[PDB]
Amino acid sequence: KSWVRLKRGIYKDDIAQVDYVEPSQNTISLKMIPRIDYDRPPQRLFDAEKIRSLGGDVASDGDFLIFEGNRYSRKGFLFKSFAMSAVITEGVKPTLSELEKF
RNA sequence: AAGCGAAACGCAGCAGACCAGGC
DNA sequence: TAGTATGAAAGTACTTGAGCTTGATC
DNA sequence: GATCAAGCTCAAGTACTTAAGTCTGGTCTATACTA
Ligand SMILES: [Mg+2]
Repeated sequence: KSWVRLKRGIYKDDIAQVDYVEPSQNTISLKMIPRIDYDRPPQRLFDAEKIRSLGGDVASDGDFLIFEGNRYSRKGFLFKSFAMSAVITEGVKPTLSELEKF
């Protein structure tokens, strides 16, 4: 239940909460705040209803949702697997605002 | 002197080059 | 992909090596 | 009587600045990386 930051992609230098750690040592499940415009980027809370209304590449499974290139989001935050080497697990130290967000 | 129906409402800048021209 | 990252200037003032006076020595 | 050394004087460099006044108009201005 540590915190990491992605290296590539738009989520670069963004705090992510390690939700589940896969024993395979290949990818780890991470909770991010989506930096998306909803197919219409500052961090903002996920709007499943908004993305459903906008349509496009979207799959609705209640609280779970898949959109825009297999991007997964459980509840209102992206819940996606990311490579072990694509994130930094040492020297993150999130602030109180980050703790409140996650 | 006269006399009629007696609520709420005046923006904003790059900057820095280089050229031509003016007395 | 999607985004971060890589040939027609001249002047003075100051420092340097060469030559030379007076010294301390011989 | 002579010498070499210290150090003062001179002509050869180097380091550094400065180069009229104001005004108008016009164009033009990064993309490599490497994931
Ligand atoms: Mg004139």
